[PDB]
Amino acid sequence: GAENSVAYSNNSIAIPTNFTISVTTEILPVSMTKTSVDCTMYICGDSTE
Amino acid sequence: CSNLLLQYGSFCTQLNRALTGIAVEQDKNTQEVFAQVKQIYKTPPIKDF
Amino acid sequence: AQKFNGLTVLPPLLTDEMIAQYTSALLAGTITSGWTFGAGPALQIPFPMQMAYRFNGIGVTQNVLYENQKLIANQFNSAIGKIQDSLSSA
Amino acid sequence: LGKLQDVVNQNAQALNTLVKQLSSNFGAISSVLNDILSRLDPPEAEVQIDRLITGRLQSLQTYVTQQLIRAAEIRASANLAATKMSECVLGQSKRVDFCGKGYHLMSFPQSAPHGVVFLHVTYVPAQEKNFTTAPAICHDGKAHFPREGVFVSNGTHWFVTQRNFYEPQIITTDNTFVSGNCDVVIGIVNNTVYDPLQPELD
Ligand SMILES: *[C@@H]1O[C@H](CO)[C@@H](O[C@@H]2O[C@H](CO)[C@@H](O)[C@H](O)[C@H]2NC(C)=O)[C@H](O)[C@H]1NC(C)=O
Ligand SMILES: *[C@@H]1O[C@H](CO)[C@@H](O[C@@H]2O[C@H](CO)[C@@H](O)[C@H](O)[C@H]2NC(C)=O)[C@H](O)[C@H]1NC(C)=O
Ligand SMILES: *[C@@H]1O[C@H](CO)[C@@H](O[C@@H]2O[C@H](CO)[C@@H](O)[C@H](O)[C@H]2NC(C)=O)[C@H](O)[C@H]1NC(C)=O
Ligand SMILES: *[C@@H]1O[C@H](CO)[C@@H](O)[C@H](O)[C@H]1NC(C)=O
Ligand SMILES: *[C@@H]1O[C@H](CO)[C@@H](O)[C@H](O)[C@H]1NC(C)=O
Repeated sequence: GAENSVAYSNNSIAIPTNFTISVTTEILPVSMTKTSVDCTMYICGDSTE
Repeated sequence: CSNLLLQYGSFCTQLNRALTGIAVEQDKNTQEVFAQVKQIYKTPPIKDF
Repeated sequence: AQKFNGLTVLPPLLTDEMIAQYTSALLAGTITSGWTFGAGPALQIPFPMQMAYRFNGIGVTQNVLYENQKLIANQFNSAIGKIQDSLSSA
Repeated sequence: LGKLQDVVNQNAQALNTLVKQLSSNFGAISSVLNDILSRLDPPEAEVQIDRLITGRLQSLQTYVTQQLIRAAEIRASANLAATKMSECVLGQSKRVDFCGKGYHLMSFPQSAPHGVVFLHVTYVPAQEKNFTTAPAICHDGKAHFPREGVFVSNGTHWFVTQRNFYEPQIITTDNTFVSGNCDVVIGIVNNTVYDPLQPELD
């Protein structure tokens, strides 16, 4: 990060005088594709054996 | 031994991809905990708190 | 070791020195700014004012810290000594 | 979008790997089970069929385990998203750095394909000014402490302003309370209190 130092004193304070309304984007997945797998069609083809 | 491994190369692909995902998740875990701030704040030389 | 059989160990992206630097930066921010640096630009504040600010968050009026600041500081130092001694004793 | 793309690409590549598993012989003499049946008798080609069965079972079991782990991760992410909705969206959350970087006000959920996004509205300060502060004010031997603000000075006089905005106000009784004597705080300053009841009683 940026190497910066904060001026610290026992009788020094910083009171903000202005503000900026910011919007932060967060991406969260909640679901995935629902797949169904059966052995008889996957493991076997068209053979009874 | 390698010639018979082409019959199971897909399995090796899944294993290698799973280990790579585990490693990159382990790398990403440290960034989500310690890298909360993007500015390195220096400790002031005055220790009178 | 455990690397002779192809079981290579990947080094971490962040070394212990960088993790220590991050922890020291967070410590400096939390003693010199409180919570302003965690939600915006860092704002300087005295530590007794920040301690009274934490006191106001738990329903205790801030007038009680400055009356017995030495007592609370001594209790904090003794607690730090106690945790340091307990961690040395896994 | 990285989070929403991984959950689709991983499933697609798992399906592709499942398809690719049927193109391997698993040590047998053929990949398709029809070829060995057409070229060899079923009493003799039983061991190749069983080897193919074991290989397909192993591949399906590995796919099921991978899908179960992915479903557990999706369940954890969905629980996190539900908590984020119920806290940041359906009200204002006091948890700092949970609904975005800054002081959270509200959030606006939006529909996403196989996911959800949150448009958090934060409150970050922009410009700050250095001020000289004092934790208490000694008026007449009674130490005055601010109720919700903090004492600040611009060099000549003193004011009291709130924590997240600079709104200077005259030091009065209505926003300060007394407690004990004056010789109890290590750092105190001398000043005067308005006491706005005194000019009105005349
Ligand atoms: C707080 O910051 C905002 C954002 O910069 C300031 O609004 C700007 O003010 C200047 C001059 O008054 C205008 O030229 C800009 O167009 C304004 N921008 C916006 C987005 O409105 C505002 O003046 C600042 N307030 C104080 C007290 O400094
Ligand atoms: C510090 O604040 C005080 C109080 O507002 C300032 O004093 C006033 O300044 C205005 C600006 O010209 C004058 O109109 C008033 O008559 C002043 N009042 C008194 C009681 O002096 C003072 O100027 C400020 N100082 C600085 C350096 O900003
Ligand atoms: C703040 O006010 C107090 C009391 O008004 C001052 O304490 C007095 O200091 C003088 C000399 O410094 C002594 O002669 C008095 O006996 C003290 N009185 C009391 C009640 O302690 C104090 O000095 C003032 N501080 C500043 C910085 O002016
Ligand atoms: C206020 O002044 C101090 C020194 O007097 C300085 O270190 C600090 O950066 C200043 N703060 C601002 C916001 O300018
Ligand atoms: C602040 O600390 C300095 C350095 O120790 C000291 O000289 C000064 O008196 C202190 N001020 C207060 C109000 O405690």
